[PDB]
Amino acid sequence: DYYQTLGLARGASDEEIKRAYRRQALRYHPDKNKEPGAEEKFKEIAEAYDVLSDPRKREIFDRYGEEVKEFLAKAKEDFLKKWESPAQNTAHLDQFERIKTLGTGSFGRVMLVKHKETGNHYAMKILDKQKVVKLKQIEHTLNEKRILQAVNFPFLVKLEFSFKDNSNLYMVMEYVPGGEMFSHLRRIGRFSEPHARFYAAQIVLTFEYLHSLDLIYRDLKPENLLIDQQGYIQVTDFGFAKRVKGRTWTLCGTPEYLAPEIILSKGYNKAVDWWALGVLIYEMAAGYPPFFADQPIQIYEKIVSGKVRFPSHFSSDLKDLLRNLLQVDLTKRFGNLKNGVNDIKNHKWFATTDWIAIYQRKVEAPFIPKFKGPGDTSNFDDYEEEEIRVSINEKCGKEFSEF
Amino acid sequence: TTYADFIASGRTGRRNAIHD
Ligand SMILES: Cn1cncc1C1=CN(c2ncnc3[nH]cnc23)CCS1
Repeated sequence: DYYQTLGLARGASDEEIKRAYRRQALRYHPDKNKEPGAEEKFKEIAEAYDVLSDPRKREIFDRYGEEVKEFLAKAKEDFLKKWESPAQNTAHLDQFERIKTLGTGSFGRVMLVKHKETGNHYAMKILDKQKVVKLKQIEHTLNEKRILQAVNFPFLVKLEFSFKDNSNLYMVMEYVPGGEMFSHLRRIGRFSEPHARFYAAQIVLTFEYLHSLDLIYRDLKPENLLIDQQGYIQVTDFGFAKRVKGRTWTLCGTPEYLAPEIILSKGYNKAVDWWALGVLIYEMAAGYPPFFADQPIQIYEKIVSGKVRFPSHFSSDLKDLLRNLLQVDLTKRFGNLKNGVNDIKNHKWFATTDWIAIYQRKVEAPFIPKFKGPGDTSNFDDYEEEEIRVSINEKCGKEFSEF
Repeated sequence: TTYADFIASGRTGRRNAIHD
């Protein structure tokens, strides 16, 4: 990326390209730098000035950025339409055959189910209204439904249907048969750097999409990333997602993945998602999270402590990227600077990353889960199968009237 | 190693969320 090479802004003046070219070429001119790599950097700087100073060459190099901007502007128009008029009551419980449980939580459970007409398989998230009111998660579960129905991105699980009855709220999502990234990661031990990087790039792209909508995800962790049949991530579990234009304050999420400013009483923004990306890349490459302890407050002390220990098998580029994502100071954290996500996409650790190809899913997955049909749930763990009770009376009607 | 401390800790399981 030529602007990064020259230390420049896309909207740079012709003059500012000329001086940045003189400024950067000096720091690598053989007369002043015979260190390893000085000569290739000197070539790259000359290349950058040549593209950026020629108006025709610059106009078409600028198309990469302009296509991203156009893609995001359209994604926003589409999102805002569904955001303003959300889908409600687009199916009914009796339309589905409940198979088995695929996962659980404080709120309820996700069940493998099959549509009785079309035979299609889905994952139905069941939430008990009373429990949700009890755990004061009303707005959170309204955020989740309204956000998941309105977004559309290759690495976000699709909400297919939603509805409620007297007792429960229901979210019927696309079924992802490959299982959680958590199981595979714990089983394999750790991913190799190019393996972690393949997943990380998909997350970077998804956060770029989500933050352009002013959405904060707030629960990045391997438990929440599903592997599809071509080995690509599907993000599920939007129970802490929120639309936030300015700042927000809630202490929620998973202790291991919380940014300092979530734990601290001050408010925070979308930058907490980039901190959690740092935690995720660390856990993926190391096999364990960088802040674990028995008590949450012990985890909180390590998080705000500003100190991180890296395994020996961590490359220099990985540690340098992780130092910038796991940056306690908000004004220094990657993702949160003037250049935003581009600082992350232009980082050396990602140098081999073909972003367009990732987005198109043209890249070969380094892991494809062992499949045996559209219902071989062996990539998921087994859970106790409780039965689904629907009361004769509507519980919490008012609290959930917009669901 | 820290990875050894990780599995020597029983807490290699699914992490609970918090919502204060
Ligand atoms: C506990 N939980 C809270 N939100 C999501 C979950 C989970 C869902 N799982 C899914 N498995 C398959 N296809 C899916 N499609 C959408 N979700 C899933 C199982 C892991 S946990």
